[PDB]
Amino acid sequence: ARRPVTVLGLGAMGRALAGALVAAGHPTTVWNRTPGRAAALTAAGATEAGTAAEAVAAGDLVVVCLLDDEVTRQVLALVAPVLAGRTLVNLTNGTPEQARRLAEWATSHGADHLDGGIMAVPAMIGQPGALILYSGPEDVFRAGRETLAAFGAAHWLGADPGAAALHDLALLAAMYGMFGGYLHAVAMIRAAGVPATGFTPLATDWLTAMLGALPALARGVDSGDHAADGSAVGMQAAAFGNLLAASREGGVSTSLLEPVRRLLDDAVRAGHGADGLSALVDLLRQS
Amino acid sequence: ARRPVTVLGLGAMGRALAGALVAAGHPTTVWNRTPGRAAALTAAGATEAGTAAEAVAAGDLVVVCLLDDEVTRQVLALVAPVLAGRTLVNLTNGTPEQARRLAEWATSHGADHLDGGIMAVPAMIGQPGALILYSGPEDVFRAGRETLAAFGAAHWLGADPGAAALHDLALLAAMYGMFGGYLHAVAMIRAAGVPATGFTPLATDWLTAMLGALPALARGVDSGDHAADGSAVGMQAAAFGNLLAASREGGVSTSLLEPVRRLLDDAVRAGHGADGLSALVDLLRQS
Ligand SMILES: NC(=O)C1=CN([C@@H]2O[C@H](COP(=O)(O)OP(=O)(O)OC[C@H]3O[C@@H](n4cnc5c(N)ncnc54)[C@H](OP(=O)(O)O)[C@@H]3O)[C@@H](O)[C@H]2O)C=CC1
Ligand SMILES: NC(=O)C1=CN([C@@H]2O[C@H](COP(=O)(O)OP(=O)(O)OC[C@H]3O[C@@H](n4cnc5c(N)ncnc54)[C@H](OP(=O)(O)O)[C@@H]3O)[C@@H](O)[C@H]2O)C=CC1
Repeated sequence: ARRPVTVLGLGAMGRALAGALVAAGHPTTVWNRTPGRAAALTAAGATEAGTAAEAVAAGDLVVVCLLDDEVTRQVLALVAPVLAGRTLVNLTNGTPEQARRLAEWATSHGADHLDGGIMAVPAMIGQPGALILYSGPEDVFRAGRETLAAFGAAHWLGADPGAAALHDLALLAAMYGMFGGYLHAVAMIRAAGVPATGFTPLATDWLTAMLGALPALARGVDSGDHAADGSAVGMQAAAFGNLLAASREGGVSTSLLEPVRRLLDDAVRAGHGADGLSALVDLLRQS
Repeated sequence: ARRPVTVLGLGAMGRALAGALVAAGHPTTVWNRTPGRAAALTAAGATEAGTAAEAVAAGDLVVVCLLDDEVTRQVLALVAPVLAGRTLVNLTNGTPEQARRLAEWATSHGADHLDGGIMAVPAMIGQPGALILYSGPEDVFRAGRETLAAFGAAHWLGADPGAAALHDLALLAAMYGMFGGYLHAVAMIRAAGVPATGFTPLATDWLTAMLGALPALARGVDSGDHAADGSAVGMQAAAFGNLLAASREGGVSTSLLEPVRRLLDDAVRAGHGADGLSALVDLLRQS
């Protein structure tokens, strides 16, 4: 039932993942490059190993949560002789192409492969609300899905090994988008002596409602029909000029706004002024 | 539902506003540069004037809903001889500094002034929940509220005539940040084949959760303590690179992402790495 797992990487997230597996009843074998990181985990039942090969030999599922991909692929080489017959689960973050290169390496050593992107902070691992995106052979995922649940939620995005990274990084770009907009709003609000707490209620409500617009932008993106609904790219543009002028007269930098300006203006010059926001997506694809 | 109102401007939004006032019983007089947009309006009890001045002299509250502040100010200078004793409500979009100039102009000709941001589409006007932001002298608003409710939700946001524009545009900045990050994410997801209509559920849930960090960030902006929330500007600027890299791998521009990258790097160079995102706000201040 609770299958034996290996955790390679005893950093902040490594120790939260390993703890989560012990707290779930999985016999957890850990390993770190530097010693001294497993005292509370070993006192919970975890076994610390001295060799990375030793560790990986003690699990049918090898969770890897190292620093970058550079570290990861080095370490996994040292274990390459014993890797065959286990599933790799790289919860280390990276690019989608890196995930796709490691999938080849793994499959050339007779190891299955799953990539993951943790949408959670170490402090939430094991507890509700944690999300870890996963990508890889659907086969491999179904088998590990329950093991992986010890971390939180397991959401599979497809057999593209880079699918976890891609949704991880895209969800970051969205997050940074909203926050970027919000901090500029706050900067404008603060420039005029207006307290920030107090505006955020109104912001959340506004943004919550705006989120209901996305299913229609989704449609037009996938459809091709970039038809408007009451505010076409050309109108939205004129509105952005006031936003740039309000920021320039209150003493706030337009730096976060200037890309959005150019993408709107470029859709006007492209022929989408009477179209909807969905037509701005392939405008970001220079390929 | 009984103060006499004048609508200068019979575009799409203009015709909404006036029909909402007629639908409330308000005695309403309408004017548009181009004649022939009054049919339904007059048939509902309204009255169309020929000169803006005639129209302004038949109403106490003068709702202005024209094309830009230039058009507005041109039109209002025509009616300045007859603007004394009246209350201007400029529902035409604009900047904070523009409202404050219109205020002083009206006081100088004997008129009261509220500025207005319509956070609604013309079809929502009159319907409950259509949001319009007003700012100006407070007792002017309190006397107008029952008229202003014809259009829907009237909110007063300060004696500063510039306040409604500052809140309209600041919520616009916020909404364009989120759309920006959604569009950049969809670009990325679409470059790999992922249909966006299936991605939108995961985006909405993800961004809805990320809205929870705002009330913390706001306290930081207001307090001065940009204490980390765990994730720090210095680590939020170490996965901005995998995002940048994945964006390139999929043929997607980094245009909407370079300003956040730079701001995050500026904060590190300012000693705010261990601080949280709330520090970025006072770095958005034009030096
Ligand atoms: N921390 C977080 O909140 C989040 C992190 N992640 C991702 O998780 C991964 C790990 O982050 P985190 O746990 O905080 O990392 P840490 O900074 O805590 O440490 C990284 C891990 O890599 C090990 N390591 C570093 N260099 C080497 C090396 N040359 N050879 C072998 N092992 C090495 C470290 O052991 P040593 O003691 O020897 O350095 C440590 O176990 C990253 O890819 C990160 O993006 C996921 C989401 C958020
Ligand atoms: N529509 C919307 O969804 C939103 C609109 N608003 C605000 O409402 C305003 C009106 O929008 P909407 O009704 O859709 O715009 P329209 O383009 O439908 O109408 C614009 C108005 O401006 C008038 N106008 C244009 N040029 C002149 C001029 N030189 N002299 C006099 N009048 C002139 C037009 O009169 P004419 O018929 O003769 O051209 C018309 O009444 C916007 O500019 C904005 O400030 C608020 C938020 C969103």
